[PDB]
Amino acid sequence: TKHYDYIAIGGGSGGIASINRAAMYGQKCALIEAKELGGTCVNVGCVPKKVMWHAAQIREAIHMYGPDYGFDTTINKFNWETLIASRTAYIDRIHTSYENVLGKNNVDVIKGFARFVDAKTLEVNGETITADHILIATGGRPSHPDIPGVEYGIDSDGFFALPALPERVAVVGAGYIGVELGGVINGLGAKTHLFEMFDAPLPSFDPMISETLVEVMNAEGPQLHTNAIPKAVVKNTDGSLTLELEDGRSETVDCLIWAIGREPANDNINLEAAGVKTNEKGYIVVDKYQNTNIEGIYAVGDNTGAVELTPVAVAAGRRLSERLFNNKPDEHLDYSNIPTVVFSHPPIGTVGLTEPQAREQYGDDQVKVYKSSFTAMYTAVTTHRQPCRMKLVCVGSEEKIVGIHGIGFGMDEMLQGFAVALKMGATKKDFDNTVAIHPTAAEEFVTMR
Amino acid sequence: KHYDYIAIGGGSGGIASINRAAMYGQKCALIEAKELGGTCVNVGCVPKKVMWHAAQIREAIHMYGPDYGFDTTINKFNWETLIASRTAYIDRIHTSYENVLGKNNVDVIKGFARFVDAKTLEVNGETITADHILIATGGRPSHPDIPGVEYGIDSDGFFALPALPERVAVVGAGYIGVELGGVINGLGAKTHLFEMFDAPLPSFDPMISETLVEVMNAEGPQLHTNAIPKAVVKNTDGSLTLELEDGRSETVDCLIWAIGREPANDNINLEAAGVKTNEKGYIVVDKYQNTNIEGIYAVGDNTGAVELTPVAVAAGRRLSERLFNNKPDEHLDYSNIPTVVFSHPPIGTVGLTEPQAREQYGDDQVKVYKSSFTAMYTAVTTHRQPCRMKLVCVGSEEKIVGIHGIGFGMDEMLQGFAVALKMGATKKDFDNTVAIHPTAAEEFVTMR
Ligand SMILES: Cc1cc2nc3c(=O)[nH]c(=O)nc-3n(C[C@H](O)[C@H](O)[C@H](O)COP(=O)(O)OP(=O)(O)OC[C@H]3O[C@@H](n4cnc5c(N)ncnc54)[C@H](O)[C@@H]3O)c2cc1C
Ligand SMILES: Cc1cc2nc3c(=O)[nH]c(=O)nc-3n(C[C@H](O)[C@H](O)[C@H](O)COP(=O)(O)OP(=O)(O)OC[C@H]3O[C@@H](n4cnc5c(N)ncnc54)[C@H](O)[C@@H]3O)c2cc1C
Ligand SMILES: NC(=O)c1ccc[n+]([C@@H]2O[C@H](COP(=O)([O-])OP(=O)(O)OC[C@H]3O[C@@H](n4cnc5c(N)ncnc54)[C@H](O)[C@@H]3O)[C@@H](O)[C@H]2O)c1
Ligand SMILES: NC(=O)c1ccc[n+]([C@@H]2O[C@H](COP(=O)([O-])OP(=O)(O)OC[C@H]3O[C@@H](n4cnc5c(N)ncnc54)[C@H](O)[C@@H]3O)[C@@H](O)[C@H]2O)c1
Repeated sequence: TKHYDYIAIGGGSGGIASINRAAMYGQKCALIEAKELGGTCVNVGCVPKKVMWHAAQIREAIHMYGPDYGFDTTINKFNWETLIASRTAYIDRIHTSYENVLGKNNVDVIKGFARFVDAKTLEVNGETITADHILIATGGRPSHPDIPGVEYGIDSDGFFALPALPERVAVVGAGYIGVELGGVINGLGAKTHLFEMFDAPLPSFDPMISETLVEVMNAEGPQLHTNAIPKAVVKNTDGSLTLELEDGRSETVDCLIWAIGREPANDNINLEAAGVKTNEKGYIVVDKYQNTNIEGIYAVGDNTGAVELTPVAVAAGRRLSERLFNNKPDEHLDYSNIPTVVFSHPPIGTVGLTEPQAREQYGDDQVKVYKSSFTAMYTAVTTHRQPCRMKLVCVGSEEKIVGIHGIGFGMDEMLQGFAVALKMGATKKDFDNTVAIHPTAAEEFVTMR
Repeated sequence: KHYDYIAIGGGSGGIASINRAAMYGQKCALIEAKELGGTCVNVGCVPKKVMWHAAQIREAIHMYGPDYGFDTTINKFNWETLIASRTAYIDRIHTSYENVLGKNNVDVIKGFARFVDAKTLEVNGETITADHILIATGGRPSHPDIPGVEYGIDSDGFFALPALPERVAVVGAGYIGVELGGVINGLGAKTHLFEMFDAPLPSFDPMISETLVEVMNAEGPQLHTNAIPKAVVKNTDGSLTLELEDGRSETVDCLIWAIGREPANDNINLEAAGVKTNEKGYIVVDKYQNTNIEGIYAVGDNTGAVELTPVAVAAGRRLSERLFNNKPDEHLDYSNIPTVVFSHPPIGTVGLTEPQAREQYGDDQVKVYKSSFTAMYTAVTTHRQPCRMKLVCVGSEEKIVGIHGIGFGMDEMLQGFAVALKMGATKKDFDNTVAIHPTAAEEFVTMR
């Protein structure tokens, strides 16, 4: 058997962040990945989605806004194969960068699917390896509905494997992934329909965000269908698929994408053998320091049920290696006020409490909301004017800012800075005392009246 | 007629100060010779940004779209459509401005005002009088004193251009020169940029100058440093040949002076009010925007302070707070003002440059963090562009005194960081925040 100080199961965001930090303090480490390095983030998530988002932004420039700025252009050809080759080449160069860094840090990368032989032993490819500290960073995977014809839909992994852009696409589920892919496919030219079980897209976000998003979509696509509850998917005689809803609505398309949630990938690794406890949903239960109930086994990232975001798996994975191997016994991630950007059309940025949450937690007379609404300047000189709505949720006399939300051009790059100030306990007067930068969407948050 | 407060100038400073004064029950009049909005709405920040968004759309089509798979033909670029669309936007902004002043009960008087004495103004033959008078007259383009200077235009002339010239020389590679040069180059003209010093943006942090030289060497405009024009010859065919002191020469169709601005404080008879000006013609003001004469104040570009719209607005609303809302110490802190240059790519900077930080605190005390990466949007193209960022820290606590960057995203990311900088953030504050992925911005909280 080969023995290691630390082994990670999963070469995704959690797994790579922690192994490299531990390695960096002299721990002899092994990282085991069953598929490609970079996990979901690099291969079927964050990086390919944002290259697909920029491609959509380019077509809308050529085709929607360019006209009104005076450019008459013909798109002679949209070569999907060229987009997918540039996207894929870039991900192969990121794979090298990672192998390079794991290599300079002496981590042994093992490609195979690890299973637990007992609390301290893992078998991978018939070989048996052991360590004193094992990190399970297996992530998660797409959920699928138990309905007839479910097997005719693909999920977001199948989207990144698409050979061609289908002319008619239905995305079922309007959380992060359906809103983003719905925005992208729509923007790339396909007739898109977005179905959502509930009465609004992005149901859990602040109401101002969901409402603006409905407005924008009614005007530019995708075509939204709320209260949509999938009954079955019929494969038609000509090869198209008809989605049938419980209430009788139906829609016929060329490609159906299920974007209805992610389940955890914890089921096949023979956890029972190690005795690790998972909850009823199947996530590994961890405490505040990422520990499972078995001493020496940790878990970070999407398999734990925490907010499913790459930076969060990186910071909890990295702080776990600090705590364990660099003598900071209390290091641990603070899971509150974590910023998010949805790469929708237009992009959403949120950190903190939604206004509903603040009125529930603090009471109506304590909650003071500022709201600004304007037209993004990029769309203002065209016939496709688009709203930017922004909101600050404040509490108490001090007007301590407890929530910052915006939907508009600019939201993706503006939020980081404001979330550092939120972490610093900014009050509205702190925002008001900073000179604005003109002309930017950003400056609206420091001149809210 | 008698007023409590009159602003001379309906620009960024004049509008902000008067509407704030009107909120405290004062009787106000705004005087403006030309159009509401000043240099900012009319021939400044707003039409420049529309033009920047035009260049970006053309760069997207023409320079980056083929790598993402879009084979496009720009059949026609119609300059008249863009200008009509831009002009219409600006007429819309002017209607909002009238609307605000009117609801606030401000008298707007269209005319050019002149002092009769410290408390008296003549405008259109009328005499009006007040107890507090703000001079917010801003500045105008400077022009060199050389043979043929009248063949070149300045940034006002740029916004009045009937068509895009085929070949353009921008003389002056500071804020305006670098921003127009990058717009004109991105819109397809053969563009040259001339600067008398050895670097573009020579007072910015060195990392920003160095990175601009690099991208301009790759993508244009064609930069000529240590170049001082000697003369401009107009040719028989109507083109213009720019003659340099060092003998180098360039023949263009259009020349834009972007050599600096000068205060518009001269034909208003300051002498009768006794207000004093400095050697450069700017109105000398104190911390609270007071001139030497009691009852007369000045804000914005005509005082010599940093020429930005946020600054004239901020100083103007704080002056009304001081004067009309009993806040006697209210004033603008002119340190740590954020600035974005809408160059290609945009520059964002707030605080001390690394040279400045090292002089003031000593090498001994300064820690700098740096980041160079490729803009993700350009990474999949054959026109990959750098994105450089720098945090300047002092002390053991690593108090951040400077945040600088050049790259895609810099125009929108800087405002938040500048609040955190204004709150006294240390590098520990930046790194205790979770990153947003994937963004350019997450770089400022993950540097090591
Ligand atoms: C479409 C989509 C878009 C997204 N967009 C964003 C975004 O823009 N911003 C953001 O912050 N987040 C985004 N996310 C979420 C983000 O990608 C994940 O939260 C993040 O990748 C989670 O990291 P992780 O370490 O938990 O696991 P993962 O990155 O999923 O990787 C876990 C690894 O474990 C490996 N593994 C599993 N079992 C074994 C085994 N037994 N042996 C060996 N290897 C094994 C898997 O192959 C996998 O590579 C997106 C996700 C999706 C699906
Ligand atoms: C091309 C260009 C781009 C710029 N871009 C930016 C940018 O992106 N960001 C930024 O923040 N700043 C930018 N600026 C600078 C910004 O426009 C100015 O700093 C700001 O407008 C100055 O405010 P002000 O009130 O001092 O003067 P101004 O805005 O110049 O307004 C002064 C007004 O005074 C009026 N006036 C003058 N004399 C009289 C008189 N005697 N009687 C009556 N009316 C009179 C004038 O008609 C004018 O309207 C730019 C400037 C230029 C030239
Ligand atoms: N930019 C980002 O930060 C980003 C982007 C994409 C994904 N991610 C992460 O991955 C996570 C999982 O994303 P997701 O979108 O798959 O899950 P989700 O829960 O965010 O969205 C699922 C949506 O589909 C709806 N739905 C559920 N069952 C349905 C059904 N039977 N029929 C119709 N609609 C149904 C749900 O109401 C919900 O609105 C995200 O929550 C996020 O944490 C992050
Ligand atoms: N986005 C913004 O914030 C913004 C944008 C544009 C302008 N502004 C403001 O307006 C102010 C004035 O702008 P500006 O760009 O006209 O001037 P500037 O002072 O910024 O730059 C003038 C440049 O021309 C050079 N120069 C001077 N004489 C020269 C000559 N004879 N030949 C060749 N080169 C010569 C100078 O060295 C300098 O580099 C700026 O300081 C800025 O504050 C703000």
